[PDB]
Amino acid sequence: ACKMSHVRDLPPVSGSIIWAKQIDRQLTAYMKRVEDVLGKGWENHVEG
Amino acid sequence: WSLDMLSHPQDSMELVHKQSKAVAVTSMSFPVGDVNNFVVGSEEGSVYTACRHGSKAGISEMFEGHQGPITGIHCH
Repeated sequence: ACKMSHVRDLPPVSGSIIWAKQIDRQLTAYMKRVEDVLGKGWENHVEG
Repeated sequence: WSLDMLSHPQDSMELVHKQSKAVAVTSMSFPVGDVNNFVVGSEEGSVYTACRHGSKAGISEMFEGHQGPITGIHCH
């Protein structure tokens, strides 16, 4: 993807931080799933 | 407490008497079959028989027949 961003001529640092924020996006979506499962009890839940 | 919330108390309160005497539990037992009728032994006897559900906290009633601490009891 670094070289792909270079093929797209934009600097790969921008694509790298886009990628990292995308990781953060699905991570927050997974936190949302944690809230779909436990709601808010996951702050004290064992697995939570 | 619940199975996992060790920070949030499920039902935490007290069972204190009217005056300033420090209520010292002595081998207190849970209600037999969770009928809420639990007993609390004390050092001068002082069987604190009380209920759990509703507004029946604190000290419901008591009875003494001796002055020793009840270190063994069994609600049955």
